[PDB]
Amino acid sequence: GCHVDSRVDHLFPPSLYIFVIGVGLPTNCLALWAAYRQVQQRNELGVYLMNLSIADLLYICTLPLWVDYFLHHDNWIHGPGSCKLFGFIFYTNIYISIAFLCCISVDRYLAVAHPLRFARLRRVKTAVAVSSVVWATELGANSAPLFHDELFRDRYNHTFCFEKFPMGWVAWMNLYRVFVGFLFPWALMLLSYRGILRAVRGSVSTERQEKAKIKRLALSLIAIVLVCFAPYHVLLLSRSAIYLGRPWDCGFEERVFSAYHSSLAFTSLNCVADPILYCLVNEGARSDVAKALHNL
Repeated sequence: GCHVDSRVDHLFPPSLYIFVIGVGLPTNCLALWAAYRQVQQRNELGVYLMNLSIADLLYICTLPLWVDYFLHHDNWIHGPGSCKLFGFIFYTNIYISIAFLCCISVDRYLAVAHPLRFARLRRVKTAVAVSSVVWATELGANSAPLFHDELFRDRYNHTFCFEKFPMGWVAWMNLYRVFVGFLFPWALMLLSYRGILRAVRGSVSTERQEKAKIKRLALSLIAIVLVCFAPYHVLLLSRSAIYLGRPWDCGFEERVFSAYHSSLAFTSLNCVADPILYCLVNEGARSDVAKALHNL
């Protein structure tokens, strides 16, 4: 194909992943503990929180190898099977996370906007069922690359993993990624939080300060998801709109490593955003975490 390189590609993703590991590992562990406490209190939300934490923790444990993958100018010296498993986890966990945020959002809409109703949908058993369904659907829909070539070895000092420059099947995989793993779940998240705010408007028992607080929190959730995941999918839709565009007439070296890899690294910040946004800002979850740290 056409060779590409970037100098900053070497630097920024590794340090960003070091911060992601060193911060999001203990924070996601603590969020998992708080989620388990919520599950023990017959709460339908903790089980989703449990999956989210889990979906991030696996991702975190995948990251070290990509660190070695990056600081070596894209040189994989750890094998094909490791490439398959670790690339699958790395590229699929972010969509699993987006799906679980959507599930949390819908649960909140059903609880706040429509109380006194849909009690069957707000059980722990139904939450386990939908968690199994989302894990199956996400792991099976994104298992397309597992049945194709693992890596590529272009001899410009590169050795690749779950990506080939240029890039058939990966194009439509990218289109599905962008449209039905980002825009659809994000549309549901936005619509449900708009519903929550409209329901909160008419709350007599809620004073004005708390409505503003809820609005700031909901907007922060939507905005942080968008800012973390939008650059990667924008570049991915642009690159997949040119591989199904002018075919085999593509010079995208000025925008391959820099754009793509900086943006994947920047997508990894969602794994540290979720523990802070869904556990550490709430008072009760912090009380539970303080109880956990009192023991140790």
